Amino acid sequence: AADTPTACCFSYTSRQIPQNFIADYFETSSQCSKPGVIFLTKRSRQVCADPSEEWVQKYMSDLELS
Amino acid sequence: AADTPTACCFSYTSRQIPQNFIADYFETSSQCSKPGVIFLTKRSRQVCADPSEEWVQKYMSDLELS
Ligand SMILES: [K+]
Ligand SMILES: [K+]
Repeated sequence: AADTPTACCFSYTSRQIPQNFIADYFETSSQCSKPGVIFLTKRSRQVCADPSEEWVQKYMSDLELS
Repeated sequence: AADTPTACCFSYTSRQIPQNFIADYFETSSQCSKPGVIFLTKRSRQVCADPSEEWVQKYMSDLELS
């Protein structure tokens, strides 16, 4: 779809999510005031995270290279 | 939940949704650049709409008074 809500982050998790919790991720629209990475856990919980944090660039890379 | 994505509207539907399509609604965070009403249809499609439009204030009222 399209013309439909877009997810935005207004706060970032403060602590590193354990990596084996992570099932997927995506980056939030550039239309959002903040840059965001939303991780999806295995229980399908969505979690906002700061793209400029080392551990999140880690998790993104590991996810992409598999 | 909380610390999790928030829905934002960046465009509004251009045409009035038929009222019998509507199943629910909510208003988007004041943190979003735009004011928004998101209608949920019976097929669970989410639809962004302009709160300053007469027909959407209509639909909100009708939904609340039932
Ligand atoms: K921006
Ligand atoms: K605002």
